[PDB]
Amino acid sequence: GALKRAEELKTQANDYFKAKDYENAIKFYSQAIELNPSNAIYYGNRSLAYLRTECYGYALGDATRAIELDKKYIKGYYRRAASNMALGKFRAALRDYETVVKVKPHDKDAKMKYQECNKIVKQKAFERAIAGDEHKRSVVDSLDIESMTIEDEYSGPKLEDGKVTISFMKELMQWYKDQKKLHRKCAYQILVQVKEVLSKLSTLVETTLKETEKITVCGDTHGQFYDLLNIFELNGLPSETNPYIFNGDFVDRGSFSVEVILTLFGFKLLYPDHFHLLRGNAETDNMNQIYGFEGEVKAKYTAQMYELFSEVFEWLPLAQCINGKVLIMHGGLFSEDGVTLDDIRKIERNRQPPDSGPMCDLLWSDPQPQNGRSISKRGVSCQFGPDVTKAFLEENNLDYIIRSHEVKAEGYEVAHGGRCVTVFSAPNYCDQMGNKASYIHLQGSDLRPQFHQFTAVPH
Amino acid sequence: RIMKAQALRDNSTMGYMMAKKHLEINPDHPIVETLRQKAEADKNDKAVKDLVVLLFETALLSSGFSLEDPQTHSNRIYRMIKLGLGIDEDE
Amino acid sequence: SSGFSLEDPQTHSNRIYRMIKLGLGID
Ligand SMILES: [Mn+2]
Ligand SMILES: [Mn+2]
Repeated sequence: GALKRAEELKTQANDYFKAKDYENAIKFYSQAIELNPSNAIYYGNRSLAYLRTECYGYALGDATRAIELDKKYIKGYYRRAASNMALGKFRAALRDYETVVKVKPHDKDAKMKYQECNKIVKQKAFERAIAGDEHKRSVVDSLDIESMTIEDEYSGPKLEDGKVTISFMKELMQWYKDQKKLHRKCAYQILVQVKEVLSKLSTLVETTLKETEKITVCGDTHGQFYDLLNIFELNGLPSETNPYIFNGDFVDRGSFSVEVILTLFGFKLLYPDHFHLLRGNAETDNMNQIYGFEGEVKAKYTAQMYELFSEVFEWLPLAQCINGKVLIMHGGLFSEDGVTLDDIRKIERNRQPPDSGPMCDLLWSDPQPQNGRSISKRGVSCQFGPDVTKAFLEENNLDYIIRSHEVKAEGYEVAHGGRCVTVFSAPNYCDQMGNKASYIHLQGSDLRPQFHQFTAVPH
Repeated sequence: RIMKAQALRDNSTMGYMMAKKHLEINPDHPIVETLRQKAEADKNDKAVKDLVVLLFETALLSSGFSLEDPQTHSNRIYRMIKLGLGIDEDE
Repeated sequence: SSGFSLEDPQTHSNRIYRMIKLGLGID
């Protein structure tokens, strides 16, 4: 019978297997099973040789069938449990080990392995009993509050569940002229959806800008409703039709400052691909204490709203590049010339360093016409200039930088030959400070800074 | 504990009189010796992260601090009882 | 969970450590 030739071939296969010539052995193993279903001890040895050759399935099936037809095949249960362990399956190996151990209690090798694997399983069991999600839960309650619908809708807004219509975003703006507010549930409904979208969106933003599209930029625009009306005089509607970059302090030093971000966040949900809203320094937590916005929100709405706005100020984009040719930035890149947005991106958008430290050194590193790097009196202790900025443009392959933080007695800045560009977009800061504002028109095919002047603001 | 429990004291200004918690570990005691062996293989392993919150909670509780979230500790020891009773996967 | 303090918080913690020694395989 042919099986006896396969058994002789299995004797040389064990010599060959112990000499790593596995392919010959496995051919002879196939020839043996092609006839014989029942050579249990030598199946378990193809089960072992298969385990060593990572043929998990064959061995597992061979042991299962053998144990099913032979409930006494203890070495097969031991091979099966060893294969299960190697695959990473503990509970199946335990069931097999317990079954080896009850069918033949006299083999201490099976017994010690069973109890070692039980002890290993106690760790994974304890891990499933001790663990939980590694964050404070907090703002997720905003989903619960809305899903509880404490009130649903209001005399002004008509908001949709998500992606509020452009006509309702228009409506919302035109009773910010009337100086009304959103209902708390519907303000939460947009804000949690905005948060979710911002939490998914790229960990730090780099974009190739397209050719025919025309730049609208705001530098700082410390929130005022006339400033919103006046930018709708300065340009048409952002409307997925023009790239619209809000590179500014917006949320501070003006009475209408939560209202500015409430509409602008709406527009970011509806216009995601080329609407980019970058952190001021003044959007950060402590800014709201020093210029009272923390308490101004707390009067306007209960404190949890302000906590959500402070959380969304950590979810907001930190810096970004336009076409790989201009850095759009509140301030300027931190420390030495080698830092890119590809270095900064590795740090996630759920954080703030010290007020003089790496993100804040972005947000507030000041200029100088003085060409070197330097440290500044304002409080960040950092200010950089034309030699260092040209080194960043080469290191990072850019052609110019736009900055937005610096209040002006008039308008914009062109400095050191226009390689660096300043835009400032808050004509009145408060009754301490009224002066001219600048806007820029720039186009995504051809790049040089070109300037628009903005004269006066009412109240 | 006592200042929190006063009927007519404004605790909002506690910020300058509340002390800060410094945690101290027994270098000799088996659990902390085992925890340096556990932490050695993987510094980022959540299973050692999960102890250093459970041990902190257990140490707080002995030291007189309230759990600001007592249900978490409770649910931990109820998940511990699902080990102790062999029902941790509900089977 | 009910707002009642223990008579001896230390022995609760000893009993929790008698459980955590299982949890760490110590003894
Ligand atoms: Mn500003
Ligand atoms: Mn600023």
